[PDB]
Amino acid sequence: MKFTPSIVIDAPQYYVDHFNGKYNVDKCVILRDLQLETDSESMPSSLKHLTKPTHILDLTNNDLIMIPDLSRRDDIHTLLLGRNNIVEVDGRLLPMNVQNLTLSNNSIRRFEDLQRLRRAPRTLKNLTLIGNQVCHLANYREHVLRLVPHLETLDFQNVTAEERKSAMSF
Amino acid sequence: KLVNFLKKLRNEQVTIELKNGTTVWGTLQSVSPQMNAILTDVKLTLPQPRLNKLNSNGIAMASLYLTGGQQPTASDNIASLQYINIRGNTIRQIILPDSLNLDSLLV
Amino acid sequence: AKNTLYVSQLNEKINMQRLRVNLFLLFATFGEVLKVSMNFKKQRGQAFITMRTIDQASLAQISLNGERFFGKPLKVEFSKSETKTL
Amino acid sequence: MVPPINCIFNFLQQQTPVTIWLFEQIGIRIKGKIVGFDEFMNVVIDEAVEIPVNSADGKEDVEKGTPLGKILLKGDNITLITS
Amino acid sequence: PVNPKPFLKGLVNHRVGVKLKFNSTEYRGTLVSTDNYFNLQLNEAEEFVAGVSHGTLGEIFIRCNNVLYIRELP
Amino acid sequence: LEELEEFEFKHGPMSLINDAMVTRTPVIISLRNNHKIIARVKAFDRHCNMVLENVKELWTEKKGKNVINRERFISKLFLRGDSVIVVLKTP
Amino acid sequence: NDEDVAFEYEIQKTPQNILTWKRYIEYWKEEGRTDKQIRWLYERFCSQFVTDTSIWEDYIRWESSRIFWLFQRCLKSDRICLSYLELAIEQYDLAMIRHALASSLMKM
Amino acid sequence: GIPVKLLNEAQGHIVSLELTTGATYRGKLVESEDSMNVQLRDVIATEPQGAVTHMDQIFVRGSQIKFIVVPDLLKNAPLF
Amino acid sequence: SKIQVAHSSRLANLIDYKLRVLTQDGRVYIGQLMAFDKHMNLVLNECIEERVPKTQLDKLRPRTTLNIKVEKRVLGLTILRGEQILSTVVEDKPLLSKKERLVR
Amino acid sequence: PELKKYMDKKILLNINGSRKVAGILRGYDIFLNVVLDDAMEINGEDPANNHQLGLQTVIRGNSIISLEAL
RNA sequence: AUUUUUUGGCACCUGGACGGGAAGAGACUUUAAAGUGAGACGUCGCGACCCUCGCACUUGGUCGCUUGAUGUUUCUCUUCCCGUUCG
Repeated sequence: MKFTPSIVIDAPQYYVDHFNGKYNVDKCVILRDLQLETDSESMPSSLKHLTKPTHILDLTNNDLIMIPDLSRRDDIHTLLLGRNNIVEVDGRLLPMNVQNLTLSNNSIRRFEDLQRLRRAPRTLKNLTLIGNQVCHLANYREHVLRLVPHLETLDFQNVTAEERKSAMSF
Repeated sequence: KLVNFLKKLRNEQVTIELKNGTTVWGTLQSVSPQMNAILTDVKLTLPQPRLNKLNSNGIAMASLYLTGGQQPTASDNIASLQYINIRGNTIRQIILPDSLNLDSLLV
Repeated sequence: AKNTLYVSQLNEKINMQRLRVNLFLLFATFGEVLKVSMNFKKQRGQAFITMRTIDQASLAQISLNGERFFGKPLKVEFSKSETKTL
Repeated sequence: MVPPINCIFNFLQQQTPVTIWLFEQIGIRIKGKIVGFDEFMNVVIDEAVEIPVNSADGKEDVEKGTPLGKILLKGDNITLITS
Repeated sequence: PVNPKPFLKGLVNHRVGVKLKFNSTEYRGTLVSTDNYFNLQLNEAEEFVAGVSHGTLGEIFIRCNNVLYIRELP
Repeated sequence: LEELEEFEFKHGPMSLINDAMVTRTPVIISLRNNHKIIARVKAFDRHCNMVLENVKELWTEKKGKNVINRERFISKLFLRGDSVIVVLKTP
Repeated sequence: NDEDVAFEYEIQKTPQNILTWKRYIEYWKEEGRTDKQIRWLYERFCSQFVTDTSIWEDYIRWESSRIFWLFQRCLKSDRICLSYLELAIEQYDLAMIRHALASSLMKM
Repeated sequence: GIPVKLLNEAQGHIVSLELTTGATYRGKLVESEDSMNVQLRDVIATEPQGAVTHMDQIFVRGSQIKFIVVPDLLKNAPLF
Repeated sequence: SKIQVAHSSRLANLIDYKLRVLTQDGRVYIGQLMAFDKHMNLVLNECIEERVPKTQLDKLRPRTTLNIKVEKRVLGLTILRGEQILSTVVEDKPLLSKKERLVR
Repeated sequence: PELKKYMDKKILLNINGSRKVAGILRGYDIFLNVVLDDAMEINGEDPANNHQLGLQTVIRGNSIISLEAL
């Protein structure tokens, strides 16, 4: 498939509670296993139909080659992109207030593919990069940290004070 | 009496001015017996100098922003809403259409 | 087996708000996580994850079991029941 | 039990001098005697004087009070009436 | 005794000072009429803010809720 | 019921507003936000709601330590009566 | 602007999905494309579905003199002609009001 | 209508209410009235600035209530 | 993009719609409208309050490039008193419960 | 006001203007007017700053914010 | 339109830009040498020691934040490396 208005309008919208424990408050929009390939002459104009407010956008297992241009979104605090074919992480394209970003099992291969993560918003608290080729490289974690030292969690392991104090020294 | 005049202004463009100075341009859709207005395709605005006097206007600016419609960064804090319901006690003035034949509505 | 996985051997030292959010983010990769439920006053170190489908729950069981999560290796198995407060 | 209206009728009938506290004007009080009232608690006060008052440590320098004469004080402005 | 409304109906055609609860304004004028809701009509009115006159107004109608007190003026 | 309304608008204080309406003369309404309105009364009710014509609205606004007058002309207007401080008969 | 093409490819996916055409029209209303443009899109919306009158009745609900002209076409091509009876009566030229109505009674 | 009746259904539970002053009170709702007057018992009071204090019993006038927070169980009430 | 509601939607139609309710002290309460009253007393389920801090209020002045970081309180089932409501705005329609996602 | 449980007990009221009055409840009203005996204006911990009010004291009900037992 | 909701105690008061942080100034305490625009509420957390072995429908105590950020009351600015955006 590729992005079209009905796909973005019909998408299941339901409140979840995973960020609150008690109350269902985050609208989760589901676009999973849908095999949307990206096309700049079809996708961003379709995403103008993505309902507002929305809080979790779940684009897991889709054929996107880069993080979707959601830069115009103040509301999507969680963006899920697991198993997609993302190759480059342009922090401009993230939502303005994204807190959690999940890049698990993408196709990122070098720190040069990560280098524009530096541009990500200072609101970004959580990053997952598990299963990328980049996770095998030497000093990978210290590299991601000095690119974006304000992470609280990277690959589901807490960023200790000594990791942060190291990363900010560069 | 005259709320039953306002009840006739349905589907007509009004600029309601609120007690706090916010101006609500929009199509009037309803007026309750207690002057609760309902308007659609609304544009909330705060007059230019009021944005400089935050001791008086901080609450007005905060309520305008928190409508969630102030995605525009236009000066005078325009916010656009597809629908609003205004509690009648908050109305200061209603600026009416110029073409309204008042006599036919009042009589 | 069932929609609901049981997750055990969580890192006791971590704040549950982080732990529940990161369990959502961890399991969402391999399934539509409809509910993460945890209640350490009654069941320390444990969470019940309800997926949309058995195929997603089974793929998660096959892939997250033993994976490191806040340093401690995670235990995953199918739950005995559904979550009722889903 | 005395209903409040009966207590104000006691101030009226005995002509008891009262101090009245004003609703939001914490800095002013009215002293006088009530010569009539109504179900809204409007009061006609005779010999009324407005007294400057401090906001906290609330001393009342009656020596600088200003005599109003007889006034109808609208009841939505009363907060307390006391001997 | 004199109840509020009989009293105010007694001040008609006499000069009164209506002090408002706002702006420190007091209107001094001849009371022409009053409502059961204690609205007031004054004639020959003078606006005073804090005791400084803003000059003669002519006729004014004063909404009841603005009034702090009405005092007769000797 | 309504006979009392026709009494109060004829003898009572609102007879001023009524006279201004019938003689079509403009009134200087003074509002709770210190705006003046100079206007013709077209209709009113017991709450002092009004329908007004040829409204001129007047007020001061401040820049720094000095004040500049501002003005609007509005062709037709409705005024909610709770905001009225005073209504003055224009001579 | 680009956004129309996102609906055009969707029409190429499944053209008999009426809700696609409806959302496309809705976007053209919200932006405010000209009457002569929206006419072309409504005529496409009819032509892809020329076997059913209901979409013509939605078109007439937007075209509402051209709505009378197309209504004369739709009467020439019967529940919509029944819906036309109040408009047709006001024409007063009795052959033009009565012939379509008796045709609708003939195909009742 | 329903909103006051819901405040009758909350009797016996720990309500939390904020006044127009910004003061907060939390305690057992032992009485409530159609005006939204309330009586709280065993009350954690809190000045607008956050200075906590504690009280045995309090009556609150309806006019001064900004909002009242009610137990979640009552979202199951038959009123709705 | 944003939700559109039919123009005839009175407050009685907006039950189970998630409102933003705007109040006389410059704060907003967000929650599904469960019930209302002649006064506009409202019952809001799973209610959350937002306010604009005095540190952020300056960012509302003239120069979507502004990004206000509001402060929020999760309240839960809440009764708003009518006197406090200035205005109400529709934020969202009744969503499907996530239960309904469950395939079996 | 089903306020009878406070009758003849001492109470402390917070009333409009952040003012406080304490006294003995001797009666109440539909509008929640109240009558206090032995009334005192409270504004601090120091008994020299608190002022004994008159023998009888009527509080107009719309002024009362809360009425706290003692 | 008259105390408890809706007919008002409300109103006076080249270049630009943001953000990493460094150096000085400042201010207060020490005896030339060492510390960092005032005083105080609260709250999110973070990270260590102290509670529990696990399949349900508020883990508990305690200490540092010498900042990890944040909201709120009361009193009296120059300069250099540099990240990122704008026309």
